[PDB]
Amino acid sequence: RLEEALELFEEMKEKGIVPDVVTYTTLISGLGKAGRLEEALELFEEMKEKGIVPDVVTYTTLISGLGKAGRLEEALELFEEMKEKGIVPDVVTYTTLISGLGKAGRLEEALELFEEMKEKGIVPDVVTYTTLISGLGKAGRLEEALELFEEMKEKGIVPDVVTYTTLISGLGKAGRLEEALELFEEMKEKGIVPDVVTYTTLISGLGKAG
Repeated sequence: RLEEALELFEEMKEKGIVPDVVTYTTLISGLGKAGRLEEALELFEEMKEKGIVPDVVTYTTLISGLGKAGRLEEALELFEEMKEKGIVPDVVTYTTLISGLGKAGRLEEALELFEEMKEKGIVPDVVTYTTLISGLGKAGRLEEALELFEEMKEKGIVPDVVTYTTLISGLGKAGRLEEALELFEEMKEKGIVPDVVTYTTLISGLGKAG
């Protein structure tokens, strides 16, 4: 029903009536959910133009959309602008930003955001942990990924196949076959299905030993 809502919004505009901030919030939110990001960006810029101040929901919506879009620099601009204007981000914003950062191999910036969100008492997702551990793993930083794995384990967050695959592959590469094996059995305990990579790494490591 977003077409009708927009139609009514423009018709409202035409009769020389100034919309409430709630209207902009609702429209931006709806267009955001609808995956119509560009229009929401238009509405946002219009909203900024009339001197109207946007709510947290608008910011989180736009940042999420840009994050999915891969336009990380803009999402960062919006994040900073959001912080300066005294708005407190929620878990979702940090999650999307760290996801994108990890994807772009900007690992230490993602670490900064993880620590910063840890400071403000935000609780990370399994997604955040897996993103960070995978990214750290691809970067050859196995020890930090191990620290993070233990930390993740302690807080009762359950890892998935990707984290195990990454850690096992890295351990195998490091020649720590026994550890990789207990990780293999531990991943067997929780019933996750291993990847061909894990099997080939393990078989190769075993092959070198005997």
